[PDB]
Order: sequence, then structure tokens, then C-alpha cells
Amino acid sequence: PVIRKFTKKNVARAKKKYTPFSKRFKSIAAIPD
DNA sequence: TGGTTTTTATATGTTTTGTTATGTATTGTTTATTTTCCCTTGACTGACTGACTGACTGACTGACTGACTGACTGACTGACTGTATATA
Repeated sequence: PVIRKFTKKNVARAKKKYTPFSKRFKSIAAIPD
């Protein structure tokens, strides 16, 4: 029923992440080398 | 435990509105010069109206005039009173 007011389909979205490394150890002691 | 949905970050697209610099044309600024009729300056012109010359008829003193009024005085008529006259 809805209509998008303007289309982007030839987009090529890149599979790249927004979570930095700062948020996959969660502590100073929690980090490997 | 385990699969699914909802929101968000990044990335891009869309549209409206407002900012700044500029080159060309119009018009203003200053200064010098000539013409136009409005506004001062003034004698001429025409009616005006103050002092001087005429004048005109009502007011108070000159009392006047003349009839009338007021005191005096004699004339006269009525009331008072004596001389007189008559009778017992």
C-alpha cells in the first residue's frame, strides 16, 4: 500500500561493521595480545 | 536454551532558502551663468470730512395788567323803650 517517495536499488551497501574493537573485550584486563 | 523482530548508524539523495561579490546604468554633487515675473518704491487721483461761517427757535427776568378781594365807614331798618293818653 505505501509508496517510497524515491528509490535507491543500484546501491551497493558494503558489509562493514559499526562496533569498534573498544566493545568486544569490555575491560582493560579483558584484552588479549 | 534458540530463533526473530525492532531500532540505529552510515551513507546517500532531494528540495527549499539565503549569502556574497560584481559590472553597468542612472542619478546626484559642486560650481558658474542667464532669464522671469512677483514684490518694493512712489507719484498721481479721487472721495472724504474737521474748523469756520450762518441761524433758529425755545427759556428765565422786565414784571404788567386788571379784575377781584379786603378793611373802613356811613346808611338804614328793626328792636327797644319812653312819652303819652284814657278811664275808674
